[PDB]
Amino acid sequence: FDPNYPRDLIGYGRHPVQANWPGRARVAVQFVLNYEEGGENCVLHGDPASEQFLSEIVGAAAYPARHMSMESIYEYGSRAGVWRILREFDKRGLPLTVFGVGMAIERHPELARAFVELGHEIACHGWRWIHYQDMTPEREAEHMRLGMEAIERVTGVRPLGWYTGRDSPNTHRLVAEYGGFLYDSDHYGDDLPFWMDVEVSGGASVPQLIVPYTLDANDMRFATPQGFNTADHFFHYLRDAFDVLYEEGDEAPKMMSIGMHCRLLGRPGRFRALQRFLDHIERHDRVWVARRVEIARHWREHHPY
Amino acid sequence: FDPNYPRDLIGYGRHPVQANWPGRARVAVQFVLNYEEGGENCVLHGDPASEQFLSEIVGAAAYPARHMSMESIYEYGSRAGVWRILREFDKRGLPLTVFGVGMAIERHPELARAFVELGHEIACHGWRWIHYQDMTPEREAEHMRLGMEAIERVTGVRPLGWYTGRDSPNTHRLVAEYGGFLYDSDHYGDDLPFWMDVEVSGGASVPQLIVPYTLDANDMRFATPQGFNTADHFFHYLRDAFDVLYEEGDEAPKMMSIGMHCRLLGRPGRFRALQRFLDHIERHDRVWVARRVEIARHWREHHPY
Amino acid sequence: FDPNYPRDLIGYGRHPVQANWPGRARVAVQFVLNYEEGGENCVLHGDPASEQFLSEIVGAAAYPARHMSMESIYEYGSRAGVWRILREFDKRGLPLTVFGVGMAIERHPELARAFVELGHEIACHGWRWIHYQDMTPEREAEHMRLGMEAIERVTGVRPLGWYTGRDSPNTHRLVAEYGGFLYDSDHYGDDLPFWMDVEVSGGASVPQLIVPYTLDANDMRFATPQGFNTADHFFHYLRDAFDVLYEEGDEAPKMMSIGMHCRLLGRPGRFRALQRFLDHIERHDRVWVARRVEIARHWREHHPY
Amino acid sequence: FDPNYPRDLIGYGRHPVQANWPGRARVAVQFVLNYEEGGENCVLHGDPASEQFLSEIVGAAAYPARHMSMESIYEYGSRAGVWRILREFDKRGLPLTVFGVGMAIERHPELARAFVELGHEIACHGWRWIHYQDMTPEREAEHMRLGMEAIERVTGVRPLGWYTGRDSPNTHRLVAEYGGFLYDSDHYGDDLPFWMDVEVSGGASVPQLIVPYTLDANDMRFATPQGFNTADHFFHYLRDAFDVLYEEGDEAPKMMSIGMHCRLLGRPGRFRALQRFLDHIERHDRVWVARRVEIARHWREHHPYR
Repeated sequence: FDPNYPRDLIGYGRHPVQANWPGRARVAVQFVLNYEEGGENCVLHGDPASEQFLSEIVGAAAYPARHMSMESIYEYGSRAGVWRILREFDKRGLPLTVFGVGMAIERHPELARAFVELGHEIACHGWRWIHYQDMTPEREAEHMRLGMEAIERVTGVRPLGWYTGRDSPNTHRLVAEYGGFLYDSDHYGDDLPFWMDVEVSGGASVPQLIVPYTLDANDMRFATPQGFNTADHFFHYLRDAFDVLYEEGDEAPKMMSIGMHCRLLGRPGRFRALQRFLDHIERHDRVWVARRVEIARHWREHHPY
Repeated sequence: FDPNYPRDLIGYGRHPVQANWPGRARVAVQFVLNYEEGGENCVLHGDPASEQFLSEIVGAAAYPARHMSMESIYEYGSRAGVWRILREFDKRGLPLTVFGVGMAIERHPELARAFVELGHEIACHGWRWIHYQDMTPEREAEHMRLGMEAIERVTGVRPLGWYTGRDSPNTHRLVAEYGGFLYDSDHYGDDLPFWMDVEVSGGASVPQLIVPYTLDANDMRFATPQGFNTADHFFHYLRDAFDVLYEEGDEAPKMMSIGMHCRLLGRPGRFRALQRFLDHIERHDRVWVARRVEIARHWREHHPY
Repeated sequence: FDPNYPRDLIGYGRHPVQANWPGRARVAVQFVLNYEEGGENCVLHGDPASEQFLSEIVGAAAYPARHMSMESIYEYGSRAGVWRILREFDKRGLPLTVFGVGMAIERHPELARAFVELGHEIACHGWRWIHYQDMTPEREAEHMRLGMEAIERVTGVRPLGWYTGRDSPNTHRLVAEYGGFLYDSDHYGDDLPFWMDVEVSGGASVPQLIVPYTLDANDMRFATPQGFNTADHFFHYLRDAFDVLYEEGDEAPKMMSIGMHCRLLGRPGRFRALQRFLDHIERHDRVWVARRVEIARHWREHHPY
Repeated sequence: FDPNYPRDLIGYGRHPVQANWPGRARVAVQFVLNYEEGGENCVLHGDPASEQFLSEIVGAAAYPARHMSMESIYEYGSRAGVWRILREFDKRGLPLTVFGVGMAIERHPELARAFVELGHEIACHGWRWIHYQDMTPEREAEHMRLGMEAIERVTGVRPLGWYTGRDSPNTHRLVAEYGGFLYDSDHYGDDLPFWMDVEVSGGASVPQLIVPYTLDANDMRFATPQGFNTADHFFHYLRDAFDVLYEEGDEAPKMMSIGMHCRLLGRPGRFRALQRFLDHIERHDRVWVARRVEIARHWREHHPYR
């Protein structure tokens, strides 16, 4: 049936490959710090309208003007929220991967360099934090270029991972064509990395490593209609996810992503969720807390194409 | 008043019939595993646009294009979530009924045969998982035929139950005209099976056994605006539902359905809900955990038309 | 400022009147059982489209046809949910008031008679359960006549209370012009009854006794965007509201309404909320559990215009 | 990059200034009682349509007519909810700042005077409680004048604080140009006050003290789609927010705002969240429960414009 169908619904099937994580880890835990603030929709950036998504104003209108509430909500993340998250990771000696938006990174260079100073990975989260669904591949390719160049120029580091989020039908192709990415995270389809065959211009295909991310174990759900009400909701969700995976780790260890946003989890009332979750996983043996790039390198070494 | 009114508001009235479940069960528990992944709206399938319903992106837009995030969200169900659910049932030696979308069944034939190998019932959930409200009866009838043929072709099993979900005003009639269905579950109107007089072409009626399903005791509510935040919310709902029914079962035993979706309850952070509920009901005497078709056979034997 | 302004923002001000409830009650608790099922938007009733409001499908579209899922969701209330609620009150020997839709009462006359048999009050909740905001007063007045007459024909009771819910700017005047009501509950503005001056024809005002109702302490919030997720959310809300009122009762006793819908609270998973709340208030001295009409008669005797 | 960019994404950076609150407070807690009821959208007030926002009917339509449910939900706040909140603060001997809507204040003058007699601050929350995003700055400046004048005529107090809420791209400039304000709270960008350079006419900027407010530690979230289901949700969110800040207060004390609405938190079912939170903060040493004007005066004295 439908031999040419361009989606893999089967994956590993019933019995996934043995991850063989370092330290016989039962689960690999991968915290993602999104840094988008300064790169979002804003007429100041030449966008037609103000930002609507992932704010304290759930269901916000877009205006062909500056929306000040929305701007200072985003400014919280870069002014305050980010530092609160970074302090907590530093105090615990734990790494994370920053999904850095290029324009955001240029607007706050001292913070961007603090990320590198703290030893965190920076992956490229696009030049702009905007919806790419309808953008032509020529323009999207231009932004990819601007995004990587911005990050490298400011931090001295060349990202090795890509994640747009609100991507287009072309983004996987554009990542493969640009090349040099050890992983692409625009995928919610599994609990382990795997390889995708990405069709490129000409119709032929090229292997790309996918390191799947998450939209459910993600503080973005504080700003969506179905959405954690309190720190303890997000904490219990993470805790439960971790417990399920950790118990599976005797048979077939998996990975877990945790999605974080400066302007969201950085709020003091939500931040307790991170503290509680870290305390939880610290009680467990055989947990690898890894940079995303470390999981990609591990996969490429142990589970080559 | 309104003698010809074609809805039964009254049902069993204040005193329902005695279920007389096997083993003098106080309640019959019927777990449903929806399998829709591969059958949803997608331009690959010839649909106008991408899927909007029952994902991690609540309030998602439809695009006349492939929506990648939506596709990998669905792929999660077929790749990973399904197996997590099937493992739990298997470990506990419990049966369930699959509401299998024909197209999805065809796209993952090894999994479809695994359902049968594991002893689960497969019912027909339509050829496509698309809204049928506005579809003409000619077109909807063709889909029913395609759905039934697909499932039997792949699994060797002819379904005996029908459930569309987002059905049309004609769907009951189409089930009746097709024939051979021991039960139809397009109904949220009671806590016990019952007989519906279904008007067929010509305007005469034919009895159809209804086994009612559920939109509240259903993990779909993780993806709706009013919607469980954590595993514990879904667990407590099911627990409470069961508890109320179990207490009623000293006087008038009822059934309870539980709706599950691979891409939703199969996520690790939701999955704890199922484990906690199974643990809860395991502690109770006089629980019949049944395949949907076993409940319909029971009713036909003990409560004939 | 604005001498002529026709809203009373002030009410009792800082020190309300002493309620002086029977038995020196600290709080008067008034349960409402809305009975709308069979009176909702349906093309079978000559309405343009299918019901959208207060269902298991939050955000439902309206169709110019029968919406089967919506119909059976409503049928659950008349078929099953109503009897579960009536059993609980009967078992505890407690009264409630029914807010009865005339058409729904006419479609289930045996149940309507059962409400009277069990000693509950029946108040008029309109001829139809539909939005009245945009209706002309000529048309609205006709519906009021039809609702009052339906209820009286079926049950033999002449309602002494009125509640539309989704009312119009004319409804209070219509209730005043109709005459013979002891109270109107189309108001969410206080914790005590109070008297409203309603303008009728001929430049005259007439007093109307308001007994305020509730949109927060109401199971309707299970079907609204901001929405109790579990039974315990609704119980805890009721519990808390009661506790706050009860503590105020040593200085200035108030009343509390609880809103219930057969198709919502009647579901097993929600129903625990009622049981738990009833157990809670049973532990408390000096609680008057009252028919609405009994509160109105008390007010008219002890706190006349 | 983008030298001219008119947003400060950086603020204090990684080490904020030492707040040095009175009493060596670890955290300054600032309760805000919004008073909008009687000032909201209503055809009686000359608006096109009925109110849709911050009610028990979430997702309400607007009607070019009176919407009675919406009117009585709003009247609960002025008839009942307000006195319940005020009783609680009175019993505990605690102050708050009222974000008072000019029109609402004029329609309940005894209550407005009660705010003053109870020792609370009144800040100006606009003449009208409506969306100002699309309003022209001539129109918006006229409302500012009317709001300030109404408050002052009714209560005798000249507000020293401004909060619109649903503001416009011009409101900071309108506040700067009006003069006499000690602070503006139309900002959600930090855990401490700070100074903003506000552009006025003639190519001149003037400094404006911001005392940031909150949209998350706010009972408005009982009336929004992502939104506390019970009293305990709001209490636990406030508790957690306070605990986090209180733990930071050993290195760098910050402030916390708590947003309250008469028609929301004043409901018995919600009100327990306030009581439980106050009980939590009562058990903690070194908490300054402040009027918003007191925090502004503090910053001006200890952290002058830099």
